[PDB]
Amino acid sequence: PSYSPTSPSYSPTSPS
Amino acid sequence: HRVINHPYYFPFNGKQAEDYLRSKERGDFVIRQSSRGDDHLAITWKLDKDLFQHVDIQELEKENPLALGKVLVVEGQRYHDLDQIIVEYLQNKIRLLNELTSNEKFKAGTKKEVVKFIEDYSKVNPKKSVYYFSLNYENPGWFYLIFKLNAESKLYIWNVKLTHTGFFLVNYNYPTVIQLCNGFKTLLKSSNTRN
Repeated sequence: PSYSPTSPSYSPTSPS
Repeated sequence: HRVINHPYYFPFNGKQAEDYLRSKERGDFVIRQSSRGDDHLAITWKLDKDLFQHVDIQELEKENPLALGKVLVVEGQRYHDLDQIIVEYLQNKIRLLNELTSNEKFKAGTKKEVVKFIEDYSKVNPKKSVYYFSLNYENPGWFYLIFKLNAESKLYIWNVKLTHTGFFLVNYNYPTVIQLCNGFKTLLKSSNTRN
């Protein structure tokens, strides 16, 4: 919290 | 350290600077001592009625940390004084907040409202996918990035850090919300070249 980065990718789940 | 004299300065504790801003506006900021050195200070800035983030500063260009640095470093960028880091960091952060909040990708204003808006937008479109940005309440200074394949689907979230330099996600910063959309596209393509 306030000091904890986390973020997976967009996850297009397609040929996008 | 706590030797600041600026009008935005407060000797308040992190909880006290918070509860002070929680009685202020949807955009607030106060300078206060850092929890990691005398050559360090912090700005506690408010995003919503009960939402706030701390941003540490380093008082660079001094032979001793007991002395006030001739410069102030924020997110790795130096400036001449606290009033420069505030006008630069706040005004640039706030304009990036206006372009993100005006973005069609941005959801509602508070947890309940955004969860109601994404679920309502998902259930009224139970065969279309959903992806929006909103404030993160468990991780202030970051915006949440909720995704659903449709009403019948699960829900997945990621985050984007806000900075006066732009929006930061996965590994890079984008100086505007439009470039953040380009960043997301070039990143999902780099992810599709793996999936």
